[PDB]
Amino acid sequence: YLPSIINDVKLVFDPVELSVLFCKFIQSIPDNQLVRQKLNCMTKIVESTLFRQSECREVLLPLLTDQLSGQLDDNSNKPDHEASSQLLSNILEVLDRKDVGATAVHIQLIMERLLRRINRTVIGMNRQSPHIGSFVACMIALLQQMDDSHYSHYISTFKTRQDIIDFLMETFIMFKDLIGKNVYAKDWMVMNMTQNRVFLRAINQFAEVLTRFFMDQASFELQLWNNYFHLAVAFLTHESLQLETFSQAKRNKIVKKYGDMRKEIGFRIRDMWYNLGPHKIKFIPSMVGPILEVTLTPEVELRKATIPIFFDMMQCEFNFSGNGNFHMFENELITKLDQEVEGGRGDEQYKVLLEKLLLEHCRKHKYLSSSGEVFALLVSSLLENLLDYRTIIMQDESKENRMSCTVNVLNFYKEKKREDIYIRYLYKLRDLHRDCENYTEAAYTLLLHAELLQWSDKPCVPHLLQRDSYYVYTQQELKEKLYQEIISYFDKGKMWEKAIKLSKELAETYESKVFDYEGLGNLLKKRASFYENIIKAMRPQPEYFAVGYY
Amino acid sequence: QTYTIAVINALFLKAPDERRQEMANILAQKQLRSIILTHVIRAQRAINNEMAHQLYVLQVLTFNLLEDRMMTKMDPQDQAQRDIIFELRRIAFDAESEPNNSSGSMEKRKSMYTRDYKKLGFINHVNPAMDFTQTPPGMLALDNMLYFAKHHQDAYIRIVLENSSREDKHECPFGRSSIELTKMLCEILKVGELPSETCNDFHPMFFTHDRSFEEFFCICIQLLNKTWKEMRATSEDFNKVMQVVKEQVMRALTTKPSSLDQFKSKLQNLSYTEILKIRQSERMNQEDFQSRPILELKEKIQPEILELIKQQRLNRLVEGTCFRKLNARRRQDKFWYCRLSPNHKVLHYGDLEESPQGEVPHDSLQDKLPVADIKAVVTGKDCPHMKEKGALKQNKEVLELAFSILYDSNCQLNFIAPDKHEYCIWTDGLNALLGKDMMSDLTRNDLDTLLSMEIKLRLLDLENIQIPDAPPPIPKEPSNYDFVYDCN
Amino acid sequence: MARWIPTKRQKYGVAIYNYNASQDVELSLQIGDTVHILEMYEGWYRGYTLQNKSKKGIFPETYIHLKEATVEDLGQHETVIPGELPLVQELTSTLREWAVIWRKLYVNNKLTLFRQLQQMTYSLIEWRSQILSGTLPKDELAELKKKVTAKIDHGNRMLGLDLVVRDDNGNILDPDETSTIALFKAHEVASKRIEEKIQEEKSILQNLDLRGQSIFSTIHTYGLYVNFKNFVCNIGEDAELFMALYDPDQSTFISENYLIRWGSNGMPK
Repeated sequence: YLPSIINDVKLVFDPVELSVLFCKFIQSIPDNQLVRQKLNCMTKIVESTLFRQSECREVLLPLLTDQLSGQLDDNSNKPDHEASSQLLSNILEVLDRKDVGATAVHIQLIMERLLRRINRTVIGMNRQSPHIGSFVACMIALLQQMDDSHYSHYISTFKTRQDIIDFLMETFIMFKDLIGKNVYAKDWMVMNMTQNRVFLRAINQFAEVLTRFFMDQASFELQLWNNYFHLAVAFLTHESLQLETFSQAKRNKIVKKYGDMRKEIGFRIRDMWYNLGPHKIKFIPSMVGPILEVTLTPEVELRKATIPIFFDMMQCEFNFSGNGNFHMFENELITKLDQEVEGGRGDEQYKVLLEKLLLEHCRKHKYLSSSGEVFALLVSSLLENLLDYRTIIMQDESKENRMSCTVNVLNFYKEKKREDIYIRYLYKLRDLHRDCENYTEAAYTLLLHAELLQWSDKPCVPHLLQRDSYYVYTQQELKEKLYQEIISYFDKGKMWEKAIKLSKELAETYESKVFDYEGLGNLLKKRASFYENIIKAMRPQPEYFAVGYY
Repeated sequence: QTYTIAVINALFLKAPDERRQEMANILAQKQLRSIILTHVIRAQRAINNEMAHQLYVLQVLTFNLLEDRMMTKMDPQDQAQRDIIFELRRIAFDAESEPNNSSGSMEKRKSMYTRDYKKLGFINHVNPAMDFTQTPPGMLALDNMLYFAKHHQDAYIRIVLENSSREDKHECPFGRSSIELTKMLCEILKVGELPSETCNDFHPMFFTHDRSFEEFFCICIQLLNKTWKEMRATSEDFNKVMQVVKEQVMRALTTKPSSLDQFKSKLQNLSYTEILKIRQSERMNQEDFQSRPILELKEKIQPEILELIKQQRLNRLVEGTCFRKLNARRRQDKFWYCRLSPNHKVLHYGDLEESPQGEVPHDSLQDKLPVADIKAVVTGKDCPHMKEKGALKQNKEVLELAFSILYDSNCQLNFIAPDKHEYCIWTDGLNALLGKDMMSDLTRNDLDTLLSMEIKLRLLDLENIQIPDAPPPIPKEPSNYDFVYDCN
Repeated sequence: MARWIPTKRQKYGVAIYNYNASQDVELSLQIGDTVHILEMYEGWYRGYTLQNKSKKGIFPETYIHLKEATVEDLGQHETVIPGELPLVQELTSTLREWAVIWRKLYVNNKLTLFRQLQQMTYSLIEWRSQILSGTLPKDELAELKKKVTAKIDHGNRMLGLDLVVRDDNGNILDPDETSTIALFKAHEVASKRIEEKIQEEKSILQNLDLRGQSIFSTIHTYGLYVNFKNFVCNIGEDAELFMALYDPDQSTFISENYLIRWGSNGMPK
C-alpha cells in the first residue's frame, strides 16, 4: 500500500524528491526476502507518477533496470518470471504512450541492460509450459519500440568482436527457434504478423551490421551467413499465397496493412548475397537448397528478381570452373528441385519464366552459356515430367496410370543416370505394386534396383542406401537382404524359374564368400520346395490382348 | 438374450389371450420389465438389431395384452361400471361432489354429471356412458383416470378444481380430452399391432414402468391443459386445438428420450412457438418471393444450388450405407451395401456381416451398374419382384423403404433402407445419376433456407430501402465511346 | 465512354436490381453490388464490381441504388450512424465469409453445428437490423455490441477462423501498432473469453441451472412475484390475505406482509 499514495504525494511535493525517496527505500530490501511482492510494488509504482516521466524516469529506470537485471539469473526465478514479465510489460506500455516526453535515451538504457538479458531468459523459457508469450511480447516490444539509432549507437557497438559474434549466434538461433513452432496459437493472425514485422525489421538492422563489420574487409570469421540465410528462408516460408487467398480481401488485407513481406525479404537476401562477393563459392552446395523455396513462391515479382541468383552462383563457380565444371553445383541443384517439385510446390509458368531468364543469361555470356543451354534443356524436361507426374498423381487413383507415369519418369532418370531419385521411385514402385498386390513386377523392380549393387566386400557407398536403416553394410549384406524379400515375392508370385536362379547365385555367394551355412541350408531347402511346387502346382497361362490407342 | 426374448415372444404368439394375461402376471411378479431393464437395457455392447426387434415386439406384447382387453366395449348399461365411475368421480370431484353422495342418491349422481360435464364438456347427461363405446380405447381411459386418482391426487384434484372456473368455450372436457387423447396416442404408438419385423425403433422411456403409458397419459394431459392455455382455444376448435397439440406431442415423442424425466422436461420445453415455429419457418421463402426482386432473380440461382443439393447427395452416396437383404429372416446377413464409385459410372455392392465402419471398399460381390444403359427406377411398388404382395407380404409402408433401379435390362436392384429420409437420399442420388429431376421431399424441403441464405446475403446492400417492381427509366449512352481515363 | 469526372464520393455504390444486356459491358448484373464508380458522366457512370475491381461496366445514375457511399462514414450519411458503420460493415463481411464456408459445410455433414451456424446467422441479421434501427439509447447498443463480438468470435472459433481484437467500438481498432503489449492483453483476454465460452457452451449445452446461479449471483436485488389469479375457497366474511416470509430453519421471519381485501365468496372485495 505504500505506492498507493504517490499520485497525490506529487501534488504537494517535489516529484523528484518523492522518486528518490522511494528509491532509497526500496533499494534497501534484503534480496533474500519478498521478491514477487516487491515486484508488485514496483508495478504499482511504475503505473503512476511515471506518467510524470520527465523527472523521475532518470532516477527510477536506473534502479528498476537494476532490479530486473538482478532478477535475470537467480536460478530459482520460475514464479518470478510472471511478475518480471508484468514489470517489463508495464514499463514498456507506459514508455510507448505518446504523452510521456522524450524517452529514447531511457529506452536506450533499458535496451543496454536487458536486450540479451531477456533474450537469454526466453532462451531458457524454451519449454512450452510457462507464459512464454509474455516474454516474447516484451522482446518484440523492446526491439520495435526502439530505433535503429540505438542499434547503431551501441548495440552494434558492444565489446570485442568475438563477443558480439557470440551475441549474434544467440539472437539468430533463438529467432530461428521462434519462426518454427510459433508460441502463439496461430489464431492470433494479427499478433503473429506483428511479430513477423518486428522480427523482419530487426533482421534488416542486423543485415546492415553484418555488412558493415563482416565483409572481406573482415575476411576473418565469416560463417554467420549460414545462420542468417537460414533464418531468412525459414522466415520466408510461411504466409503464402493460399493463406492470403482464403478471402479475396485476405490477400488485400495483409497487403494493405502490411504489404507482402516476401518481396523485401528476398530483396535483402539477394543484395546481401551480391555484396558477399568473392566468397559465394563457400555456399553453393549448402545454400542452393534453401533458395528454391523462395524461388518457388507462387508470386511473380521476387521470383523474377530471384531467378538470376542461380545463374550468378553458377557463373561464380565458373570462376572456379576454370578448373573443371559446375556439376558440383547442378547435381545438388537438380536433387533439390526433385524433392521440392515432387512435394507439390512448382508451377508451369514457373518454368516458363525460368526459361526466359535462363535464356537471357545464356544469350548474354559465351560458350559456358551453350553448356548451360543444354543443361537448361535438362531442367525443362525435368520440370514438365514432374508437372505431368504430379497433376496425374492425386486425382484419378488409376493405379495403372500411376504406375505408367512413375515408370516414365524412372526411365527418364535412368537415361539421365540420376541413380538416387531413381532408387527413391523404385521404392515408391514397390509400394505401389504392393498396394496393387502385384508381386512378379514388384520383384522385378527390386532386382533392377539390386543389380546396381555388386559382390565386393567394400561398403563403397552409403548414398545408394535408402535412409531407412544403415549400419556398416558391406554391399553384400544389402544384396542378400534384397534377395530375401525378392525370393519371398517370387514365392508369393507363384513363378519360380527366376527364383531358383537367384537361389543359385545367393547360395554360391554364401558358400564361397561368407560361409553362413545355416543360410545356405535354409535357402537351398526352400529351393527344393520350389522345385516340387514347380512340378506339383498348376500354372495358369495368362492371355495377351493387344490394345491399340487411337 | 435375443434368443430367449424371441422365444418369449413366441410364447406370446399363439397362446389364448387370457393365458397371455396369466403369463403377463407371471412376468410382472418376476417384473421382467425391471430385470430386463437392469441387464440388457443397461447393455452397452453392440445392442442387437434383433434387440431393436425385441424391444419393439415386447412393447407390442404389452400393447396387445392391453388391446385384447380394450377393444371390447364397456357397456353403457353397466350398472357395475356406473358404480365404478361413481367412486372414480367421487375421488375426482369430491370438491364439487359432497362426500355424502357416497351414501346419496342416483339423482344427485345425475346432477353431478350434468354440472361436472358442463364443466367438463359432455353434451348428454341422461345417458352419460355413451362415450364409452369407441375402442380405441374404451376402458383403458377409465383405467388411466383410475391410476391417476390412485397416485397423482394432488394435481388430480387441482385439475378437478381448475376446470371449475371457465364456463365459456375455454373449458376443457376431461372425459372427452381423455377419450380423444388416448385413442389417438394409441394410434401414434400403433398399440398392439401385428409383427412388423422392419420396426427396429423402440420406446425405452416405457421400458421403465409398468403403468408407464397410463402415467404418460396423465402427465401429457397436464401438458394438454398447458397447451389449451397456450392458445386459449375454444371448444369449437377442441378437435382442432388438440389435433395440433398432439402434432406437437408427436414431435416431443419423436425427439426420442430414453427416460421418463427427460420427457417430462420436454413436456415443459415445447413452447407455443414450437406449435408455429418450423411450420411457419417454411414460409420465409414465400414472403421473400411475394415481392418480385427476390422472386425475379432466384430463378437463375437454382443450377448452382440444385447442383449443390444433388452433388451433396452424391457425395453422401460415394461412401453410402448398407441396405437390408430381402426376407433374410432365416439367419442370413441382411445388411448389404452398395458403394458409389468416385467415377460414379459403376456401383460396388454385396452382402456381408454387419460393418459398424459402414462399407468396406472392395471389388464387391457383383460390381457393376451401367449408368448409361440402366434407365428406369421402379419407385416403390413398381418392382416386379414385390409387385406380388396382395396386402400381406408387402404392406403400404415398405415400398417407402423398398424400390429398385432395374439392371441387366431384365432384373431389379431391389432396395431396402433402415429409414425413409435416407430412402429419399438414395432416390435422388440415383435420380441425379441420370440427369433427371429431383424427387425427394427433403429436396423441396431444404432449397428454401439455402436459397434464402443466398438471397439474404446478396441483399446485404439493400437494408432500409424501397424498390418497386417497375424499373426506373433508362437514360441513353452518348457516342463518346472511349473514356477520359481509359479502362485500367 | 468519355467525359469522366472523378470523386472519392462515388467509388462505392450499388444497383437497384438486375440490369439489361443492351451493350457489351452493360449486362444484366446483379441486384446489390458494391461497385467501384470511380468517375462520373452525364448519363452512365463507371462500375468495377465487388467481384472484379477491374471488370468494366458503365451503369446509369438511375440504376445506381441508394448508395453514393464511400470509405468516409461522414459524407452521404447513408452511413447513418458512423462509428457503428465499422461494426456493421465487418459484421456483413464476416456473415458473407460464414455463408461461403458453410456452403461447403454440406460434406461436413455437421448439420448440428451447421444449423447452429444458421441460428447464429438469423440472430445476427436481426441484431444488425436492430442496430440499423439506431434510435436506441447507448447502454443497449453497448450490451448488444458486446454480445455481437461474443457471437462473432464464437463463430470464428468453431469455424477455424482468425481472432479479432479491440474489445470496444470496432473489434479491429488495434492494428495501428498502438501497443504490442496492449495487443497481447486484448488477445489474451479475448482468448480467455474463447475457452471460457466453449466451456460455458458445454455448460449451457446440456443443463441450464448454472445460468440461473450466475444471473442470480451477479446482482442480488430480488422481489417476490405474487402472480395471484383467484382464491379457491369460501369463508363468508372479509377474509384478509397476509403473505409473509419465514425460514423453516432459522426459526425467524424475513419480510413483511401485504393486506389484500379478498371478498366473502372466493371473490375479491
